[PDB]
Amino acid sequence: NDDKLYRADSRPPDEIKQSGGLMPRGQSEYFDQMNINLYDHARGTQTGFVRHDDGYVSTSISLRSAHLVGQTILSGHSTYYIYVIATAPNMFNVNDVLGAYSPHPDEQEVSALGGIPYSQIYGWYRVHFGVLDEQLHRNRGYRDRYYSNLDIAPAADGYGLAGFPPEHRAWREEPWIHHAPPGCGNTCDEKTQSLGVKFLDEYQSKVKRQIFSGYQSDIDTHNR
Amino acid sequence: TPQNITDLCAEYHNTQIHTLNDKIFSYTESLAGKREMAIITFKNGATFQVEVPGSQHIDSQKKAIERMKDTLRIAYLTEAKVEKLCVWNNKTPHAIAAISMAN
Amino acid sequence: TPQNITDLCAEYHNTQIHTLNDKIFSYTESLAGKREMAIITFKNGATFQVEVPGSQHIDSQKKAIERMKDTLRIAYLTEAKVEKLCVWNNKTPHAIAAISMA
Amino acid sequence: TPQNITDLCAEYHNTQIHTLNDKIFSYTESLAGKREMAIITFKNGATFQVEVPGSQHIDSQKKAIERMKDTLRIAYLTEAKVEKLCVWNNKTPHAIAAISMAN
Amino acid sequence: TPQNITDLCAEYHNTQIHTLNDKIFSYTESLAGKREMAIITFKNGATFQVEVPGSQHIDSQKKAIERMKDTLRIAYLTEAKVEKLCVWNNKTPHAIAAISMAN
Amino acid sequence: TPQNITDLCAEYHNTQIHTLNDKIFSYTESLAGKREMAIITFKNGATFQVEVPGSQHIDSQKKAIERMKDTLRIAYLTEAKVEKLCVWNNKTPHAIAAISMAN
Ligand SMILES: OC[C@H]1O[C@@H](O)[C@H](O)[C@@H](O)[C@H]1O
Ligand SMILES: OC[C@H]1O[C@@H](O)[C@H](O)[C@@H](O)[C@H]1O
Ligand SMILES: OC[C@H]1O[C@@H](O)[C@H](O)[C@@H](O)[C@H]1O
Ligand SMILES: OC[C@H]1O[C@@H](O)[C@H](O)[C@@H](O)[C@H]1O
Ligand SMILES: OC[C@H]1O[C@@H](O)[C@H](O)[C@@H](O)[C@H]1O
Ligand code: NA
Repeated sequence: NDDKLYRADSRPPDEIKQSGGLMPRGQSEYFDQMNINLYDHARGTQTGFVRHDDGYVSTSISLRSAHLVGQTILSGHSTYYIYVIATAPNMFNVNDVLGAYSPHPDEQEVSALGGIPYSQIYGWYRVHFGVLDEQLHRNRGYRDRYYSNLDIAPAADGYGLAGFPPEHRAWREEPWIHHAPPGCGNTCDEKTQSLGVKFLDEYQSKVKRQIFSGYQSDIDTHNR
Repeated sequence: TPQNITDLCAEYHNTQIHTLNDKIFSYTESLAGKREMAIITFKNGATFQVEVPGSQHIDSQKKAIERMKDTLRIAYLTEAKVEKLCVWNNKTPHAIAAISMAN
Repeated sequence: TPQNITDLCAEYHNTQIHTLNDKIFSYTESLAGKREMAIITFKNGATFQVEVPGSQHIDSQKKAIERMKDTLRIAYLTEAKVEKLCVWNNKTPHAIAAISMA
Repeated sequence: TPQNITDLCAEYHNTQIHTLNDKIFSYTESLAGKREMAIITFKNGATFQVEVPGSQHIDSQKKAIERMKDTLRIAYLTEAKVEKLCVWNNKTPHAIAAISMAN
Repeated sequence: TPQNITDLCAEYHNTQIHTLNDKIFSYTESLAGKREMAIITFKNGATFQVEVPGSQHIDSQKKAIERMKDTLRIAYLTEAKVEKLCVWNNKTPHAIAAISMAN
Repeated sequence: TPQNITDLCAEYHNTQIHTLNDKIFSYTESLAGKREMAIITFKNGATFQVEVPGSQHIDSQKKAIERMKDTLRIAYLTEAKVEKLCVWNNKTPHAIAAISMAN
């Protein structure tokens, strides 16, 4: 459906265009390796950014929620942005995947495996010196019909990517026990890495198809 | 001139509208001799062709047939929802005369 | 000559600017008989054709009509905001003469 | 006329169907004289050409060769899974006659 | 043969480079008679045309003029950064001889 | 027939392979008279051209030079890795004869 997610970020829309989206730490381009771990990502301390370490960038379920987290982290900024983001299968309810071991349950946050591509970003509010601006700038790269026909990933697709250490009791409990990568509970850390790499490969295939087919829809054969 | 695909389809004999409201399930393309055509399906089984050009087409149709093969290839790919196809029901499969795309 | 779509509209008889500032709601395309054309609508109901190539068109327009149908199709399939259409209002629906996007 | 790539292939001598269900790993095109062609491969080594236009092609296939090379370039850059290829097995690489893509 | 756009421009009279390093702000095309042309603008207010095909062009330019309007169109639609534009300053608006694109 | 780009180049005396494994850093095309060409560069400074159509080219290469320009543009905009280029090295910059793409 057409639900949105929200994220405060210091990086302006100029930089996001060039980066192919809002990236994780260390990732420079969307389609360009790096640790991909959901458990390590949600535990990570926020140092000037809303959580974007270990392969994921984090979001908020509402505008109000994104703005309060933006004032805890990026209060110093004379100009930061709140990005409006479409829900899609690159995205994961962190409280549902990690379950009882969700590090910050009150935050109610949703994290994109591999960053949020540019075309998934609906738009952005500017936030001049603490104050949210009413006007919503709309991203030209956004594709409403595509992303309004997609939702977040279900927790069932995320239980195997949860990324707990092999000695963690989560792997011998439900629902994670039936989804454990070989070597986890009863080579785990390398097997969750490679499952995360394949997941991002197959999601990247899906956004390339939508965006790069749009770019080649001008072709006319009959004119030589 | 018709304002829509339905009025356009009424101006032709041996013809009929299909309401799909769905993206294309499959795209098929051929350069084999006498079989230079496109074939599309949808999830519910319904199959359609862009005809091989022949004596039945007038000269001004030739540019639009090739245009129509472009539209279908790239509508398949962008997963674009096709509202309707006006087709000729005296061929097997039914042959496309027009397409509309919406929502 | 002209540096914008509004000024280019002022050079021709039977034309008017339509200001949409909106992406195309639908794209129709026909290879049928004497209706080798494209029609587009918007959310407000407004409808526009790219005309069947005919005796109203000089030979340099032939290629430009094929380009306009290429342009409308990619604008639709990328959701590009179209700013204006200069059209000919003495035909039904209004025949696109030009397009701008900002 | 045929409703799908399999039944279409069987109309021609020296053809087989290839079931890839996979994106193209490489695209290669040439403008060099007498080698005006394309080549695609898949990850573990399957290879396919679109042939140089020549005396083995009737007039109506010439427009369709140009299109097929476009189709494969688009599929390559979009990482779109290809379902099948009908091919002539009497050329090396196997010369593509048709292509289907599902999903 | 030149290694870049700056040098291409130096081979012609009445030309000049414009270093923009920005996306096209607006794209405009016309199919009106005697006005079969494209006009692009930028945020800084600069306006450029691709000229109407006429007697100032030799035959080998016709396909390159059509090509340039295609290039200007997807550059606009993808928000592609244009590095430079070679243009003729004996036309108003200045007419595009060449484009170059980079980060 | 060549089975890959490396084979294609060894069929001509006056060519070589460059291995880039890198996307195009800049794309440049011109409509100016007698310079209707394209020019790409990579970040290492390597420059390449799609030659102006001429008397070195036979008729079947004409369509293929236009394909190559299409290919370089869309490759540049999608940031697709270029694997190899077959090129004629009796010209500066080296003229493209073929291109392969792969990650
Ligand atoms: O324009 C093509 C059409 O021509 C008609 O005359 C024929 O009856 C149709 O089946 C269709 O082929
Ligand atoms: O150049 C084409 C135009 O010609 C005009 O004379 C006519 O009013 C319009 O119908 C339009 O088609
Ligand atoms: O239509 C072209 C085909 O023609 C056949 O005669 C030939 O055996 C095939 O390899 C293929 O080239
Ligand atoms: O390629 C066409 C060009 O021809 C030149 O002679 C003229 O000065 C330019 O303004 C431009 O029109
Ligand atoms: O296909 C074009 C090529 O033709 C070759 O025979 C010539 O030696 C090369 O310099 C190149 O121009
Ligand atoms: Na959504």
